[PDB]
Amino acid sequence: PTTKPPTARKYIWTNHKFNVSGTPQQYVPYSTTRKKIQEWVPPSTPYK
Amino acid sequence: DTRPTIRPRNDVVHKQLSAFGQYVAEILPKYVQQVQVSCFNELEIFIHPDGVIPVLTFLRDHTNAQFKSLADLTAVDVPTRQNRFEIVYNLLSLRFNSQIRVKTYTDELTPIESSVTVYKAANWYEREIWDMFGVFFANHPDLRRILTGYGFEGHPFRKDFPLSGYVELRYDDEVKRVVAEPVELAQEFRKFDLNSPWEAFPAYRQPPE
Amino acid sequence: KLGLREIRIHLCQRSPGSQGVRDFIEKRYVELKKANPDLPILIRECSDVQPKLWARYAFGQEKNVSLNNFSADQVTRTLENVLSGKA
Amino acid sequence: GVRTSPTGEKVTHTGQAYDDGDYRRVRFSDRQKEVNENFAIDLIAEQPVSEVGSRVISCDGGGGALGHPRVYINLDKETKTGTCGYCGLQFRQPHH
Amino acid sequence: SNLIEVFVDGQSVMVEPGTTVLQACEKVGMQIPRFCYHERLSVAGNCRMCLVEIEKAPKVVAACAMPVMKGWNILTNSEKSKKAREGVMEFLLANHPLDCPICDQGGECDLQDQSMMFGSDRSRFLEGKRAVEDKNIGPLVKTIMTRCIQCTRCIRFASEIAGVDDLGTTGRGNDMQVGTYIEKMFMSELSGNIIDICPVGALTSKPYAFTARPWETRKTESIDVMDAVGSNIVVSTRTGEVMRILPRMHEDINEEWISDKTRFAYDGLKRQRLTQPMIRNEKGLLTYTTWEDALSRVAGMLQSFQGNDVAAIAGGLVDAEALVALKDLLNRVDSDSLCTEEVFPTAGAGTDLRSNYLLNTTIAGVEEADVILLVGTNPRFEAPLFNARIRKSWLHNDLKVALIGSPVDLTYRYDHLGDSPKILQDIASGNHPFSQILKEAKKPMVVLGSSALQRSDGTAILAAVSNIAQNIRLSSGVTGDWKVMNILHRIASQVAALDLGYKPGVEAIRKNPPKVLFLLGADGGCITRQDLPKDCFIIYQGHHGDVGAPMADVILPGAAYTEKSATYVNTEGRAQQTKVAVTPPGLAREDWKIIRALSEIAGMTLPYDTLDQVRSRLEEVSPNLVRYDDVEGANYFQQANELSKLVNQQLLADPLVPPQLTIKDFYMTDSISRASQTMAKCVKAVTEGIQAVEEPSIC
Amino acid sequence: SPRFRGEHALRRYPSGEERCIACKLCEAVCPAQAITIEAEPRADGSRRTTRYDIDMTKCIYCGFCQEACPVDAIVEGPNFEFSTETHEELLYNKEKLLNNGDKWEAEIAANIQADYLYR
Amino acid sequence: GTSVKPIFSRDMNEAKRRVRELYRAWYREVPNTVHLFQLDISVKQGRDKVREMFMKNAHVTDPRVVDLLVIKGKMELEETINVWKQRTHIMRFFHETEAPRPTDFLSKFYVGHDP
Amino acid sequence: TQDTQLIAVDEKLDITTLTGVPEEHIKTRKVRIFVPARNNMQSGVNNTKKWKMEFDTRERWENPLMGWSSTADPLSNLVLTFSTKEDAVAFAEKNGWSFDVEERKVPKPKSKSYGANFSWNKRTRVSTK
Ligand code: SF4
Ligand code: SF4
Ligand code: SF4
Ligand code: SF4
Ligand code: FES
Ligand SMILES: [K+]
Ligand SMILES: [Zn+2]
Repeated sequence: PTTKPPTARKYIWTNHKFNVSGTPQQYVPYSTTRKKIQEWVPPSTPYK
Repeated sequence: DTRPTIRPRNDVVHKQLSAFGQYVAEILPKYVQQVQVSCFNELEIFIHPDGVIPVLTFLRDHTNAQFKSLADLTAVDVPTRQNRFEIVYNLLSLRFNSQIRVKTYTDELTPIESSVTVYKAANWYEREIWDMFGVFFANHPDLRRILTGYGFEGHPFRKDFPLSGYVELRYDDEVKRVVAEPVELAQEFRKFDLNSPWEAFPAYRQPPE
Repeated sequence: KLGLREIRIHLCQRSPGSQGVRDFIEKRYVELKKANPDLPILIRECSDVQPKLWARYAFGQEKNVSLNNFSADQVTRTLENVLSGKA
Repeated sequence: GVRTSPTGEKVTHTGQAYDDGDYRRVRFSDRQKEVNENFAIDLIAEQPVSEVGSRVISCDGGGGALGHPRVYINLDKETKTGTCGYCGLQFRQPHH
Repeated sequence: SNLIEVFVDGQSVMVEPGTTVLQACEKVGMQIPRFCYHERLSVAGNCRMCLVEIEKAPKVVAACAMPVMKGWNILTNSEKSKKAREGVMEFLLANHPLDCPICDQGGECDLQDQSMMFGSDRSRFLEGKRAVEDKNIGPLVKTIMTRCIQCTRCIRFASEIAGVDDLGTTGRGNDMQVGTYIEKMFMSELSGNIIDICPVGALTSKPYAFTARPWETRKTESIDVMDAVGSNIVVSTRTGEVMRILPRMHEDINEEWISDKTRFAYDGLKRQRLTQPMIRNEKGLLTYTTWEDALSRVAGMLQSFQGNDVAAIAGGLVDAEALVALKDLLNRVDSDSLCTEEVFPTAGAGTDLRSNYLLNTTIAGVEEADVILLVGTNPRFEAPLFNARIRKSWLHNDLKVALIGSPVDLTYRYDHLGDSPKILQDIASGNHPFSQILKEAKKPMVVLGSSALQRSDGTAILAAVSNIAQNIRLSSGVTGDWKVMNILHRIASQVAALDLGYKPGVEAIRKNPPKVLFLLGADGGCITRQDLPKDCFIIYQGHHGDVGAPMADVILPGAAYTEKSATYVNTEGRAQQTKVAVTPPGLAREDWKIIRALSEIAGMTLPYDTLDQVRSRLEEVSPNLVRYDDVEGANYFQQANELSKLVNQQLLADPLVPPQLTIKDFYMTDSISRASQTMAKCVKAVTEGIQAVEEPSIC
Repeated sequence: SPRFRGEHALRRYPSGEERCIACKLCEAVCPAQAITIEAEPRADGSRRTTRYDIDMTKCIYCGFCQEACPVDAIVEGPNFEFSTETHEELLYNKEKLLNNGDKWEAEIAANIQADYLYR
Repeated sequence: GTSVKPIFSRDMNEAKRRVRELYRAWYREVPNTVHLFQLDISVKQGRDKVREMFMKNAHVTDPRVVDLLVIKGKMELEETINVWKQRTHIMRFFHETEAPRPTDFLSKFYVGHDP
Repeated sequence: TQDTQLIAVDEKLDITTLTGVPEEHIKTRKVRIFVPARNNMQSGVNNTKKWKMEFDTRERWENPLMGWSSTADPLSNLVLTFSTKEDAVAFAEKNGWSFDVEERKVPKPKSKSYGANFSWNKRTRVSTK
């Protein structure tokens, strides 16, 4: 890389991270999509 | 060459296979129902189930056939037919440098004379056919499950048997022993219907009913 | 309580077994309705069905008088028999 | 950029963020909720709108074979700009 | 005797004279590739892919338009035809945009598939492709006009099946573009169908735009319940979610089309849903609660209160299984006030004779009639598919329609006979000139909309039209099998509800105020808490909480029409069934199982316990509710007519005004439609101008 | 070798916007069905995935995804040392994969730069 | 059509005969099998489980079918005799780990949409 | 025409006890015999020529993890193809499955004439081409 450094772009990280498994920096899988069914909101009015 | 992509086709092999197909057909008209040579020079002999043993014996022992090696013995499950199972034999003749295909048919409840007598290689192939599909073979020495786990229910390769199966396995700590439970997939197998609604090959256009 | 709530007639459109009820309904049905306008006589017909009569009584009860091959006079005599009892 | 949720959790570019009453949050405790910071929705906006004196253009995302398939955008509606579907770069006819 | 004989690929085929080459090839089974030729629409010839070689003929003929004659050997797979197909497709793919990864038609694109089968494997077009500016035609139709191939299928559909002439082709040469010139939304009840006919991704659906791929969705057949036509649809579900409702083919009910309210309404099924039982707390606020507590509270009030103090206003979206389950439950409580929101005249025969409330002449029978008479209805919005059938019969058979309601746009051209109800009596007496027309017509047809019966004078109108049918029935100009009187319904659960024996209308509730009223899917708001006696127990069993939810105490989450295997009966009498596309959300259960479980808790356990059992019970109440896809023809019109002669109700001076006169109020009808988001954009679009509906729509 | 198949990553254009346009070719051709994709119209117009999950314990690392991709969005990076202590850490979603694209970009860019001519 | 060649048995009588000694061959070794495999369960619940498995297959009224289960049970006996099935395979017959699925309609309605 | 110790086996084929299917998936499942309709997006007909067998759908929830569409019904993706209704309806009860059958929908032949596009009298004359 000293002779030929790779092309530089904004999104490329500026600090490499080693295997973060085990340490409290792991990757926890989770849903990346929002909810699907919108529950009907009951009316707070005391009705009648 | 004018066909740099199309696979070349041999007619001499086609004629030799066709001539032998007529030869076997005349020799045993009692079982040979129909015979055909595929486009890529492969011969298929359609026998009646009772002719499983006599036809194989003739191909194994005749001086003009000498098919002395059972390459494999498998069946294709086609539910739309009355006899869904379709047992297929593949033999190779070392002396004459040719291969033959002998295929029968069988429903669920019908035993087939095991070819262990003619080809001792069939012995283990027979167990696979019974285990995967359920076709029972009479006179088989040690007919039992070969591939599926002990106490397995059903026959997997049957088209009506679900791919994921009915039962999964898990180590249950309460009994301190690996146990069986009904299947519960974390992600269901996303079936893909990817058959184009446009006709592919006009050559095999089945005539309308 | 078993007071008459509804009478259901199931008849086939063209079956000879249900021919008799057809003879009844073209003639006597109108007069029956004038007699009991409040009564919901149901004539939900069908094809290839055995001509039967359902009579729904109060508290959810149902009789299953079957007028198979009954003639028009027979069908009428079965009807007044069912509604003879007001309860 | 990244917007924090009222419950105190980073919201992904897809808009995903666990509700305050959502039980499926204990996973993130003593760990970190993986989220990217370079929100592609934002970064594409900073790209200048190219101006070319032609009714139609050809965009391939640059790099030839390394880009997206070549498409042709019709820069005829002077009301707004034409953006390539694959990459999002805009184009505009300068006063036609 | 007229059948001329042709040789499709040599094999002899018997063809009716005038048959096109394409249909003759289809007789053997070979399907000639085509783009412009759609079976329902006219034949154009712009496709040029239907080209085929006729034996001993030097010119390749267009199979989409050439009528065969004696002794023709249509060489479908001849070399000359194959060269022609490759050449035509090469021209099509010459200027097509490279949008396959971003085009919704990807995976089900005729251009894609026909390229795989009849087309080359590369391109020799080393030029610059063309690009065409997009057009906006509404918040429903994705328009990427650069992908269009100018097959003019959309133009033909708009001018034939829709009736509105706003889609056309402007300019000549390669620069020719299909659109609407001046910016204007292409809005009609059948607008969304242009998505289906378009063979490419030029016209696609905005609500579903690039949310799924055709090879990954599971297609489940079902029956639409938004309207009373009961159009057959194919609900596509992936990973337990509903993306598309595609039309099916029936050739009688919906042909190959569906209404927009049928198509773009799945979004309603994912918004404002009832998923858990609700019981009011000490402050009268409906809070989440278990099923057992909800069933216990309802059961206790049902056991203590009996007689006629228990009622049930069944909605318009319910199924036959739920209707009979509630009927059996309240019958065991002696309650006979099973009511429906729709008000059908009970005077006379009423629900007794099945012929009284039906489209006896069937939907397909419209294409056979010669004179129709619509009374106080707007079929363009009450039953869009029925209106399309009327137009289809209007176009070909030259059938003459006639309207007595308010003058509204019906795509085709009618002859208004005035909107006064008294016109009906004039036709009965023969004073009106149209009465003579009905005598000469060989197959007259009279259609009375169910919306007209909603008026206070519904009985009088029904008696009037029945007299119209009687007057022309006495004249021998009508055949014996021809059923003249026809009633067109609007809500789905009306023929089934009236077939079961439910009292049409809601008058019994107000005339005998109950206190355990059962709101089964009721959302028309016909009954409020005021008309009910004080301290009324209201049980709502709907799926969307819109109107019937707030005015209740024991909300019971139900199953939507895509979440149950129901039995819906269309306005023509056909009793079709739906299939479970996806299970109900949350804790919501099937409607009939809810009532059966409720009866078990209350003590009066119902006999049936499975779907087959309740369907068998449905057969006992009405045998025609099991004969699926079979129109059980009714009869005894004279007996119904004689009963209507009894009693006397007089007409009124209020003109017959349909509830829906224009497009804007066609959209917002039912609970699912009301809760829909994509439908709100439509009503927003038609109300104001085009400027209020547009998005950066690219993929 | 530059053709080495390892940990997956989604790359982005030099502008910054992602390359994936959610054509689902990678999901359709995945032999083990390890790819799950959910798409939705983005706020700005041109729309990308809202869920792009790769099951790295179900992946066979065949590389069919990077061939099918018409925009070179999903690639198999040079890393092969992403072993983890827990099974859940393997089940990558869009965020982790996008992070990989922003981490191994300096290496993946050169690899395809040396191998694109062969393909 | 109504006639097809049989497996082993020509009618129900000999088919039932082949069931009886199969049950005999299953009764005798159950205490031996329990001893062999260190079964937690006692002998008694072993014997009726053989009885119950034989009992559930009672509606069969076809000689060819009964032969198939008869030969299939023979392999199951063979697998058990020569220690081919371990404790887990034997305990598979006793469905222990899974909770009892209730049979009343009310409970099914409470738990899910299962018909 | 086969003397192989032939006996009278009139009773219907009941192979259900051999296929290994658990008791639950053998009664409470209602299979459907139908000819699939053409994908309305397309116009080809090569997918509406074989009878299909499918099982009614069941619960499909979402995982507590990233949230795929989980399931617990093995007979969810099983789709079988039959060349004739009689073969299809025979495979159902032979395997012991309650079935409902929908008859094949054949697109009725429609007479189409190009000359009608330009008609002297009839309203079928088009206004554009
Ligand atoms: S319409 Fe879509 S799928 Fe068809 S060729 Fe054009 S871009 Fe490809
Ligand atoms: S928009 Fe579609 S239907 Fe209309 S002409 Fe173009 S390709 Fe044909
Ligand atoms: S490399 Fe892995 S993710 Fe890519 S297609 Fe193959 S199995 Fe699927
Ligand atoms: S193949 Fe590439 S562009 Fe297509 S969905 Fe997969 S990652 Fe996105
Ligand atoms: S099909 Fe005849 S030209 Fe398109
Ligand atoms: K389309
Ligand atoms: Zn671009």
